[PDB]
Amino acid sequence: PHPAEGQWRAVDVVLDCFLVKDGAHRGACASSEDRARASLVLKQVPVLDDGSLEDFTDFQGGTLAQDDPPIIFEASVDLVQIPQAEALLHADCSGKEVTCEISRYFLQMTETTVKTAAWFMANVQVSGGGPSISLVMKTPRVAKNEVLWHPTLNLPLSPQGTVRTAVEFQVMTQTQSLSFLLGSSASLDCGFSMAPGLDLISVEWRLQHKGRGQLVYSWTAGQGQAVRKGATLEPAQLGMARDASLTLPGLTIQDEGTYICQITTSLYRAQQIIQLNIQASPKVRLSLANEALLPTLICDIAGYYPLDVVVTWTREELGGSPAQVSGASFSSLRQSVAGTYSISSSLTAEPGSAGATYTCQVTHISLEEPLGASTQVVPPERR
Amino acid sequence: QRPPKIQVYSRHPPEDGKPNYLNCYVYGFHPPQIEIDLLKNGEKIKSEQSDLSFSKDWSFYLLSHAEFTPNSKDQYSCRVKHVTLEQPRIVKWDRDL
Amino acid sequence: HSLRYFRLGVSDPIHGVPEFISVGYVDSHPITTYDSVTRQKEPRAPWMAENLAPDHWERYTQLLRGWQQMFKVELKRLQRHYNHSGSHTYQRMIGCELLEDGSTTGFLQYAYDGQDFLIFNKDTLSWLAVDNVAHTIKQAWEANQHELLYQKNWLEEECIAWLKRFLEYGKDTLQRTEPPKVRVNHKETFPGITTLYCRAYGFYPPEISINWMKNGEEIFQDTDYGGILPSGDGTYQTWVSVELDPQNGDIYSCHVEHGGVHMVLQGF
Ligand SMILES: CC(=O)Nc1nc2ncc(C=O)nc2c(=O)[nH]1
Repeated sequence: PHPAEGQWRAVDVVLDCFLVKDGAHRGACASSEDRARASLVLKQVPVLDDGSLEDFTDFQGGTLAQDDPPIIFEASVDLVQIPQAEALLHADCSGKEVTCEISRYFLQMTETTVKTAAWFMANVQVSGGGPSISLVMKTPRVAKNEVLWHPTLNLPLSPQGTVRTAVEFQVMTQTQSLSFLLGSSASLDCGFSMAPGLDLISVEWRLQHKGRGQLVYSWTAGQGQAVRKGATLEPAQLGMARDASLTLPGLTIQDEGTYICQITTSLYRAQQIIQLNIQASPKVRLSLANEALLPTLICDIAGYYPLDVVVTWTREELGGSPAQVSGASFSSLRQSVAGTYSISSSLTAEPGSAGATYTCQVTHISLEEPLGASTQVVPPERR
Repeated sequence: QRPPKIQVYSRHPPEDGKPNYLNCYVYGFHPPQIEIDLLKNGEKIKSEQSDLSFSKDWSFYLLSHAEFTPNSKDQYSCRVKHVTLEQPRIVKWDRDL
Repeated sequence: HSLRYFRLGVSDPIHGVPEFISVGYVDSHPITTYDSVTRQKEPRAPWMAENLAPDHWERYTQLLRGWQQMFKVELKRLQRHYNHSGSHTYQRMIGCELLEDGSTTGFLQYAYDGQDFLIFNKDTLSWLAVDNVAHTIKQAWEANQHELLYQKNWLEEECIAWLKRFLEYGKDTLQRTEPPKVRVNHKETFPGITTLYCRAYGFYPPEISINWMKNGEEIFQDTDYGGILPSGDGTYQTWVSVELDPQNGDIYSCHVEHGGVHMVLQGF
């Protein structure tokens, strides 16, 4: 999205906030649970089409609220939300339920990663793999010799009311999921922002596959460098949210998996995780062998991914009771120069007494509609 | 479920009057509940099945082989059974001729 | 060089599905297998039996038995975290790789019903997650820094040490190599179309490539590539073929390369 320099109005959103039952979880080991205890304050700054309410909009009506619950976090905004300004509007348009979750950076069994201090995190995600953001926030509390003073949001969020919070750093994406074709170009979608008081060191892009997360691209101190493939643009300056996308040349099989966009700042770091699937749509050709008392059906199904497309033959008569063929056979599963897969299949036809129709049907996840081909078989006596 | 992928091949180029060995390679299947049947003209022939090995791709490998006498007049095929499939997979071999 | 350890089982097994399996591999041949039925560790290689005392085989078996029991506990815990009352499969994988340039790496991954669950990144000292539960566990495991040094060493120190030892132990067998044999023929795979098919067999390890030239020039049409197919004789097979037009009166040459051996067929 272009920076919000047009006509817009900020609105106040409240989302149900989950909290892990740490020490009282359904399972054995967890730092997350889908159970609400409070809400978070969210900001949205959508672009207005009508302005029918002058200084407001119901664009985010599905999430908008005026009534604050007994417990709610201020989640003050010291950084740019623009990339997500319509994230909840799009959710409402798609009818996708939106939730959020709060947790802590505090560790008791070991050394606190943020040097024991009242620092917390808050995540917001749209159901169905929609827009996602992870907020990094602080609470202005002070202690000298205390252990649990944060408080640690456990079990209860607070003995009373709610502690103040403010976001100084966040990482966001438009999607938790991507889909491309094998051999086709691609890109990753992500970005981030921060308070003026926080600087940026580097951003890394990694691929999760084959038992290891591996670097594919990095950007450090103004200099971009690929180690496998891809290219980026220079991050924005303070005043606008910074991009963290990655342009990817034609993808191959090895490039399938889950991509992680990692941002490291002068104080803190965070990442989003985006799954990228690759597919290819089968193509089908069919021909009937000439002559023979039992003409052979030959069909090739090529240029698909992943391997082992499902193929079924059908036999239809001039009335009677048409039925599927559970026999036939397949062979010759192989790859092409494109990385795609191909497979062959054949069936011995019975011309019948007055002719018969044969079809080779193909089923694949990449096929919105059934794919296959038909041919007629003509008895020797019907030529 | 991971539907098995199947290929059939000889150990050496078949030739009439020259007894040979028939392999079938089944890979990418899960769970590892596979039984491989090698057949001649639709009839099961003497065969053996080896260990089921792990893959990095969450799947297993399996090799099975059989003894036969090559014959250009005859046809050969393989069927692979899988507990979690409604119907065994049927694959045709071109006799490597 | 590869070293792999696998551990797999099922939460409340159904339909006769194996309850627990654990098998170890090196390079391109198994080295060991564990039988969860009789609860015994067994060799798959003659140089494993040689270079491991009965004392170690028994000790290792007892260790594996412990892991088997604790694994089943994990399986029940997973059901609680997934909130699944039904029967589901779960497995883990770990191993290492030693490179010619002396460098080392390795991997560690978990799956749930065949789906990616978690991967450990030893270089960032963090976990990668996919689904909701994986994210739940990710945060929990990352928070617990006491696994930091363990997980790192688990991938590197334990596996690499074993691999190097295995490479020594089986040095008399793991240096095996054989050149391919080649046979090329024509056949019909589709009416009006002719296929030119190359078979290669009897080579080891499977470091092999097959290509074609058309009238001395690189081919322009698509090419069908096979995989690596065990022969059962300690060697592997492969094949590559190209599609010919019915009017294709051109001359092709077959190039087969493996192990430094390069064969070029001047006709078929
Ligand atoms: C800490 C750890 O789990 N390492 C580890 N050691 C092993 N030692 C022997 C065997 C084979 O018997 N397998 C393993 C294995 O899978 N993992």
